[PDB]
This record gives sequence, structure tokens and C-alpha cells, in this order.
Amino acid sequence: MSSARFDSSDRSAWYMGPVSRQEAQTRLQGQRHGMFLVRDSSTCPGDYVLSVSENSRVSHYIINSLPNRRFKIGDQEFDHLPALLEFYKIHYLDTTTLIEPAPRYPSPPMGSVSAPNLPTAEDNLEYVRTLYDFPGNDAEDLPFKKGEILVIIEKPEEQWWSARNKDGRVGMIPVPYVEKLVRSSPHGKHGNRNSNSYGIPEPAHAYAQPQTTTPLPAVSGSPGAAITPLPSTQNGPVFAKAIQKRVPCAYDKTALALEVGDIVKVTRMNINGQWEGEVNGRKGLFPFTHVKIFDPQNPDENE
Repeated sequence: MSSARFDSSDRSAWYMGPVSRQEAQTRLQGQRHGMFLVRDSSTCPGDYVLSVSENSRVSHYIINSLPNRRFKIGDQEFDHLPALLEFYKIHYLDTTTLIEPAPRYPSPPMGSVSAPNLPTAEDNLEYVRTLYDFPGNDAEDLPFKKGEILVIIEKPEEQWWSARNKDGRVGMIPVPYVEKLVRSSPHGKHGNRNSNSYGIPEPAHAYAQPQTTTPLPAVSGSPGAAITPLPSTQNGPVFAKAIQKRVPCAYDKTALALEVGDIVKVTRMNINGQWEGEVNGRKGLFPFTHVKIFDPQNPDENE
């Protein structure tokens, strides 16, 4: 299952525009984690600032307006904004990937307000220096020296921390190698503790198929959102084919279960992702289910 999905194109989905340090931080103060927003750079006019929520600890990634009409996020340059968002779908920024953007109207009740990167306290994990120098020279492994200052821009693991070098380059670095400045000490609960090492236990992927380099030509263009009341079209209900296996969940009470080769009868499709459809003796909501919208009634695209 994919955790990272969103759109990676919709300016009205992830672009938060007028926000700024205070607004950005409080809109991503924990929230649900794995949520991000690209606002207008309150630091430098013309640039942007991708703030990402993890550990109640919104890591701020600055995106530059390159004159060749490209974007450069913290030493790492890509071809465009939605391209870095796509790369971080498998990168894991802080300790998670870019699941989905934060709603542009993320009105919260209370409790989590502002809190400038608070995974524990105002001490540990943010400014660390390294003394042992491990110059791997990668974005996977930070080349740190024998007395540089690092910023733990990401802390996915307990034994490895992803800090930006004296250069500002993001890479993973060993804890027994470091030197954190204004910090108390390992107090157990005082150390954030994402978890005592993660682990996905599914023996079905003991020898899993690699992700594989395969750039697929996905049909792009312009936001297809017809707000028009739909004129003389004589269209009826919407039919979708379940092209991927879709079982329910432990917290499922309205999640439709579908599978490959089944035709989902959906009359009500909500713009929140979960459509209302009645299929095999059971009707409920489905997150598109992993289906594809088509028309099995006409001969034009009968195949």
C-alpha cells in the first residue's frame, strides 16, 4: 500500500501561499504527521518554504526560484516543485514521507499551537555537531567532518540522524559520532523516541521485488475539474473497474472491499476521495478503491 499519493500538481492542494513562520508551524504542529505545505517564502521574496509535519516538529525545507525556472530545496535541486515532492515520497524526510498536503483551511481546535519543532524539549535534536568525520558524501550519508555543525533536519531513526552538514547538505549520520550542543542528556522519554526501531512484519515480502527504475508516461495536462452543472450529455451513473486488490481494515466500518476484475457501481462520488458505491451485496465508501474511471457501456473505449 502507498502512504504517499497526493496530486503533485495542484497548486490549490499543497501551495499554502500567504502563511509565514507562525502560521506554517501551527498548521503542522503534529497534526497527523506526514503532512506538508509549500508557502510563500517569508524569508526570501520569490522563493518558497516547504514545511513538513513530523514528531510535532515541522521541518522547514526552503525551495529556491532558480532563474532557469526550476526549484532548489535545501542544496538539493530538482526540475520543479512537484518533482521534489515526488522524490520525498520514498525518501522519508524527518521520519516519514510526503503522505498528503495540509488542507489550506486546517482550522484546529486547540492544544497544538505554534511549537517551533518540539519533539521533546527546547534542547536536543536540532543542533548537533559531529567529531568523528564520516565523509560518505551522499544525501543518504552526510559527509560530516571532525568539527562541523550539523542540523538534524530529519531524525527517522534512534541510531542514525539525518543532519545537514556544515555545507547544509542533508544526510544520515551515526549517533555515537555526534556532539549535540544545547541538550540535556539521554533521559529515555527525553529524546523524542519515534519508536525503538521500526519494522514491517510481512513475510510475504521476504524476497520482495525491487522498486525498479520505471518512468511511466502518465497523461498530464491541466486540472480536470468541471464545476459546470453538466449540460446536455445524457450521461448516467459512473462505472469503475477495480484494478487492484482492496480489502477493508481494522478500523473499517464503511470501507468497501473490492478486487481485480470487479465493476464498482458508483452513483455518488465525493470530492474527498471516498465515493459511495453499492457493489456485491455491500455498499460503502471507497478511497477510489484503487479503481480507474472509464465507461464499459460505449464501444469506443470498450477495450
